[PDB]
Amino acid sequence: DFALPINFGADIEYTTGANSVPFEVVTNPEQSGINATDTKVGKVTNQGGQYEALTFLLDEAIDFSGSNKTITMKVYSEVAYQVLFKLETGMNGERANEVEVSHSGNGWEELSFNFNNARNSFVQGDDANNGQPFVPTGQYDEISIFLDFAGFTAGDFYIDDIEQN
Ligand SMILES: OC[C@H]1O[C@@H](O[C@@H]2[C@@H](O)[C@H](O[C@@H]3[C@@H](O)[C@H](O)O[C@H](CO)[C@H]3O)O[C@H](CO)[C@H]2O)[C@H](O)[C@@H](O)[C@@H]1O
Repeated sequence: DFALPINFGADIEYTTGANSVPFEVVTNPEQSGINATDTKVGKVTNQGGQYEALTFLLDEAIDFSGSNKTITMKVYSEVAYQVLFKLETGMNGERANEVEVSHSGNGWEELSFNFNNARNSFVQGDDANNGQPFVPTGQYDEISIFLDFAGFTAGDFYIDDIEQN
């Protein structure tokens, strides 16, 4: 039931990782622009940790064996920063990989993470491969969303409609 596509507030039994930043499903406080029909959204509370992530353990792995390698997600920010969508190590040990895009800071933005242009996630002692291009082809059950990737911005942000296409 906690599988893509994720639209929060449908009595979703979400599962977060041990080190996840606070997350909770809240009535949409910005029923505005691109997300005006959404009545419930995900409230992400950054604490100002440099690489702090919202981490979900999915009931069903995302399958990247096909040509549908693009994850889209609505994100609300009034601050311009980088957003990272990260696949942690897959079900079969598939390499952790990520796409970094910009949020222009204009409230609700549809961000597009095309894993055709993914790179190897930082792993300690893997200098040769860290940040090298990579296209996932495997099954990934653990996803990590970084608001203000590599920055220290703290505060409440909103997230909804994580989908594969
Ligand atoms: O990539 C440049 C930079 O990367 C740093 O490594 C971070 C990882 O530490 C981070 O790991 C996440 C945790 O910080 C978070 O709290 O939990 C989740 C899962 O439990 C982790 O994925 O992930 C990001 C993105 O892949 C990495 O960049 C290096 O430590 C640093 O030396 C390097 O400069």
